[PDB]
Amino acid sequence: KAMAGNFWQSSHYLQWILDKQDLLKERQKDLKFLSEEEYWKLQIFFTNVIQALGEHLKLRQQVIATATVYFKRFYARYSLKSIDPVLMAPTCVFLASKVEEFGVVSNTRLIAAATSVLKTRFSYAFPKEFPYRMNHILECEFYLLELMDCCLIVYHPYRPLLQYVQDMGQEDMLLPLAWRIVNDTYRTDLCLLYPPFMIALACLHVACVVQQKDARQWFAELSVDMEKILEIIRVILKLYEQWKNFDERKEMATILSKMPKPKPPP
Amino acid sequence: DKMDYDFKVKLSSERERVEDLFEYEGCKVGRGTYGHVYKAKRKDGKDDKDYALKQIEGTGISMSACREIALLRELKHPNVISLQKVFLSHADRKVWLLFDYAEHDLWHIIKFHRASQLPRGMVKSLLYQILDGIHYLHANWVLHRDLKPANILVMGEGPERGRVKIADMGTFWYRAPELLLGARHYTKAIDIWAIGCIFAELLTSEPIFHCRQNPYHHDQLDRIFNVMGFPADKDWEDIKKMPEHSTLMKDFRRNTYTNCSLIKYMEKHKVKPDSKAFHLLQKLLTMDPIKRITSEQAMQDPYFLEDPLPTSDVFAGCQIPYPKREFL
Ligand SMILES: Cc1ccc(-n2nc(C(C)(C)C)cc2NC(=O)NCCCNC(=O)OC(C)(C)C)cc1
Repeated sequence: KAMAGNFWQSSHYLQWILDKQDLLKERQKDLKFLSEEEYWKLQIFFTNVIQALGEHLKLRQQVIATATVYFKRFYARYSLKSIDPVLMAPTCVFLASKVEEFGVVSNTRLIAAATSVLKTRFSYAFPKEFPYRMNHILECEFYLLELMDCCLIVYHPYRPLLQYVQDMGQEDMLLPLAWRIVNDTYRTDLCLLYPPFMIALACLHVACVVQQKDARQWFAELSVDMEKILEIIRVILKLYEQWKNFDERKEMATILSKMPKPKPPP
Repeated sequence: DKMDYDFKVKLSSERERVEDLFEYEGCKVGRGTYGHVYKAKRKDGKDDKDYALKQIEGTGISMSACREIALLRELKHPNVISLQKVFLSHADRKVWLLFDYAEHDLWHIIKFHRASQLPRGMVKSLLYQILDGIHYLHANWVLHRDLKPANILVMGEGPERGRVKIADMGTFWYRAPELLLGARHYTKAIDIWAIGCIFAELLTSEPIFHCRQNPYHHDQLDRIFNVMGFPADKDWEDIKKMPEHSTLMKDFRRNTYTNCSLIKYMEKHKVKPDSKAFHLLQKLLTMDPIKRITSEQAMQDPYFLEDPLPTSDVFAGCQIPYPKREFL
């Protein structure tokens, strides 16, 4: 509820809506080791790892999106070798849980959460036990907070989505599905490249097309650059084709192997 | 560590450290729960500006560290305190925050007058900015929760000569009655009650609800009623819904505060009851929380159209008689 309408004067909007061409440039670093395809599969894999860590710890979906945004922002400008993404994932949850005022997840509870989820949900990718202790999380947190320039508050599409479907008067038909599509958008770069309401519109368009509901006139009546919305629809429609062909469980151990490794000291 | 060494030495090299950038030792200006605050100029040339440099109490990114950072990183209004920069110190894990140095506050000003009345153009300006800042915070659904003179900073000499700056540092004199009757939830109206107490404090130089020291606080209530009078059912209908209501009915008798009211109080302190200033104060100091005006509505009060108009500079371009903050 705090800062709820400050988007256009936000740190989110003024510093963390990145240009795509700048984003893919600093990505060429890891593209020498991983291909373009492999890199986006990685992104899905960790979107799903942060999800399970949220679920396991009992946390609202808003806290998971924030966490997921902190993970993107870090590796948006830094290489996958810099800090281990297995360390960086729970660290983002740990920080998000603080920023989103649900509380500090305890030393024991956070580390059991990491240990259990990789052991349970992702056994195929990780045959050795989760290695990091709490001192690690605490260290990585500082590096994460410095990298974000202390930009902690994060806007997500779920609020504008809701407001929109209530304005339509078909909340029951569309909200369950539209909300899911929005979750699925975190498998992509979209949260770094578009304001949340745009992603909200985009998803909401798909929902209506998947549910055969005509909402042309409602959409026509909005004062938004519909060209930009079509960009996001394009990407949503594709991620689902990405989903179909991607066989996460069979492939990811090989892909995690290809990641550029950290260099320990001299 | 299994964390990249080049990445670690680059960021370490490039990282700014508070003690390299700022000269601050010996110049402590405040203790408190939430940290130690130092008055800090820069070592390296390019500044005449002092800065409030605050070492947060404790290690790591605590819930209090995280919150303070989260919010002030977003907030921009000329009457909220401004966060210039955060310093994370990897060695000891202490978090430092920089804030532009406000020479004075309303605790020190009122006290200074209380050692010898508080000029009226200044009084009306002080309130107006306090309102403009709090309206901004309320607009963004951000409640202060503990307003009082110690937390109204006022900038000294410089490009912001005499401009109120709302702050939070770390008594029950500025608390609304519902909080004292155990309201389990902070609200916008609770802030406006606190602004009411300050205004009255400014006009008279005494705290309106001055008092010696669970959520229920008896003696503090006795004072409100000694000043304000006991609320009629009609004045505050849902007083009965307050959790410590029957206890109120146990310890107090309406008749005790018969024939005593805010007009009779302010009359005693030479504030005229048919003044715009009083008529506003009254609307801030309303007992039923949902019958107080909002910050926006108070800014639109004709008190601020009455001569003299409030000035951006609280000090009216005058010489400042208040002393600079002592070290410790
Ligand atoms: C844990 C926590 C503590 C304080 C705050 N907070 N909140 C606010 C609002 C309500 C005005 C938005 C402001 C803060 N924090 C601060 O203002 N910190 C500044 C410290 C400046 N100290 C300072 O200027 O020193 C003297 C005593 C000379 C005046 C938030 C969270």
